[PDB]
Amino acid sequence: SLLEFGKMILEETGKLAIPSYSSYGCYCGWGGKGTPKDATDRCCFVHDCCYGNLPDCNPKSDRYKYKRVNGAIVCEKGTSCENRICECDKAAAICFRQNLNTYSKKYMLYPDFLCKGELKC
Ligand SMILES: COc1cc(O)c(C(=O)/C=C/c2ccc(O)cc2)cc1CC=C(C)C
Repeated sequence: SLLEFGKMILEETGKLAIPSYSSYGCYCGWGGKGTPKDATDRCCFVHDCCYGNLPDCNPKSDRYKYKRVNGAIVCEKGTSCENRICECDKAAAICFRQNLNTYSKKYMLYPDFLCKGELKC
């Protein structure tokens, strides 16, 4: 659910999901269309794509459990939706950590209309 995810992002990057990753580039946040603007935006696009192949799950509200095995995010057993949602989020937290260096504030609050071009999952 968005609660586990927001916590995950914070633990990883140190930043708060909102407003850092709630309105970034073209895919972080509310939907997306166009070309991801940078690496951090590519993480969002892939995450969206991840949620994308779980049609009958509900990522934003289904809660799941995860532990930390000396740094490592470890998704605990749940329903098949919860396990797979966890894995989606997990990779985004990491993808974020892994591209902090290029996180650019120029892309926070990016306007819709500049999200031009096309891109498939
Ligand atoms: C503790 O967390 C919350 C977290 C949230 O993210 C929201 C919220 O209402 C909408 C969030 C948002 C929506 C789309 C998106 O792509 C990124 C962030 C609302 C609440 C909690 C609200 C209370 C009023 C107890």
